[PDB]
Amino acid sequence: QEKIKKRIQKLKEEFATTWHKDPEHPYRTWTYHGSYEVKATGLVNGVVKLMSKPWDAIANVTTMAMTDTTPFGQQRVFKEKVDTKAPEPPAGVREVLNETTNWLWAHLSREKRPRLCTKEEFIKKVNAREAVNDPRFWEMVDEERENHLRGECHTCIYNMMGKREKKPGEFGKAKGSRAIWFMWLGARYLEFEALGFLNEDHWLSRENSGGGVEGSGVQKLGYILRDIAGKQGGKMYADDTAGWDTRITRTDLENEAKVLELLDGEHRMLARAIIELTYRHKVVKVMRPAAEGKTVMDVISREDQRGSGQVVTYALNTFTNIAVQLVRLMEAEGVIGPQHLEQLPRKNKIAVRTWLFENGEERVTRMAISGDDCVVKPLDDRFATALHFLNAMSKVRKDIQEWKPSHGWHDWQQVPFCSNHFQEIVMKDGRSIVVPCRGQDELIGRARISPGANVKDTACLAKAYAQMWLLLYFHRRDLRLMANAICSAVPVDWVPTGRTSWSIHSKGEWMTTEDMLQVWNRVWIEENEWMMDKTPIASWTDVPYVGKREDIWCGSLIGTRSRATWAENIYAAINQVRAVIGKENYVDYMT
Ligand SMILES: [Zn+2]
Ligand SMILES: [Zn+2]
Repeated sequence: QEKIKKRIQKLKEEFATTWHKDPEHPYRTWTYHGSYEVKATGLVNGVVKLMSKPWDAIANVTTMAMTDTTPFGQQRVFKEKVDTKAPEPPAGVREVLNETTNWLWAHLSREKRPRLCTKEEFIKKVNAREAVNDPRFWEMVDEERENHLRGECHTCIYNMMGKREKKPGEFGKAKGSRAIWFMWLGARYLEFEALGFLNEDHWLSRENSGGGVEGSGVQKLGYILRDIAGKQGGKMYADDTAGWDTRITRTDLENEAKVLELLDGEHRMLARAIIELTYRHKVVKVMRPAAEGKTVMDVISREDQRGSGQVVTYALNTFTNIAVQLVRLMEAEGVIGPQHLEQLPRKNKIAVRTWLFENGEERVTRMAISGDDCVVKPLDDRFATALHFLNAMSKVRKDIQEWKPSHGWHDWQQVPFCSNHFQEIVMKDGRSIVVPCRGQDELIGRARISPGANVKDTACLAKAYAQMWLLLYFHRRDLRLMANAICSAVPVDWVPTGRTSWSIHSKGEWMTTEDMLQVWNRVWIEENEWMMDKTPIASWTDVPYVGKREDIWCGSLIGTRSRATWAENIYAAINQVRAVIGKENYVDYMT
């Protein structure tokens, strides 16, 4: 309307050559500005492939893909999951959220105090690299800061790279499609400068937030879910929101926007621009197929949507979701009902504020909130039908009838949270650990996919995944044999590279050359605050597995002929990989 002028013009200028206006574009909730012609931008780890021969016949592994940066996919994901708008909740609900979000910010700001982020802090985090080392780049930033301080935005533009899509089905919760947003690195230092304190100071850490899990490693999440289960109450609920990022309302954004009321002076002016000029009023570049197999880049805008692809995407999403789960708790406890949806009587409004103040600190500790992922153990199973405020906030549950009672789990070991479920297994020496578990077919498939184009880079990435399995998924019979086999087939002095997971709970303790038995012992015994007897483990043969029955359910191939042949001919596979990579220092870990 007014704030997006500076960015549209700069775009028209840069590509005035092939710039044209309005092919029969399909945008409905996005104001169309124009398009321009561009080069379209539309991968197997041999080592893991060689060590996982039985899984060559498994469709879920061989047919795996979740990447789509292709212009065709960019249009597909934008139309169905980005070109969509959630209706605003009625006046009553909006008011209930107001009280709830107010209480939460106060609770987050009880001890921690906000702060601007620094240039050195940004650079320290990165280790693009050859960009931050150029002082010439930082002048461009300095100009933009003054534009923000002036109340204008010039270069901060989102680019819709592609789609992330989980093939629905058996092993994991069917996550819908999501859009992948990348931006100019300069825009990343900004926003981080203004709002990075939420992440860097762990504002939504479990200590500070009570319900969140920011900073907790994926190995910690299991125990956390157990503490929740340890509390008195009904069944444990974990309802997924149907396309969370797509159903963030303007009402919620305003409540999230209450950060500004916690900032002083120049800090607020920098952040005010980020939220209003960059978050609220967006400008997005997206590819689109046209003519005779040619691809153009569209430029569009939208003003009442947060969506995704920001530095605090996780931080805010965690926050709002907590507030949401609190509201649902209130409906479930009888504080509020369907009558107060349209208009909230003050008589009830007070009961809300009283509830948050008195019970909020306890209720929040019955939660496990990591972004859109949520697990809640309410007082009673009345929670299952408390949907009136939930559906009103447009946080409609996925894969269920709009008004069908929610599904709860009696066994916390079956509760899905952050792409895993969590099993408690008893070690050989009598002690017990709570380990993460997930579809093995998915795990091996993701190991098979290499983004690079280099043997060492491939073999290090293979050793990367392998050593991850030893630390987290050692309890899976196939994965432990395959990891030890891969490590044994990769030069012992080679340092793991690349990333094995995108989950924010993946710390990367395995990205080392250290003996993983030490690292395991470090993570699961020494630093594991739920392990009282700190007695170290001597060897892997003391490190427990899950039950066979449980393992096969979760995708194991044990007790099959094809795997059995593979396990006893594992050495042949190792000797091949060694012979291909070449003369280096190898170690036999298969003992
Ligand atoms: Zn800007
Ligand atoms: Zn499992």
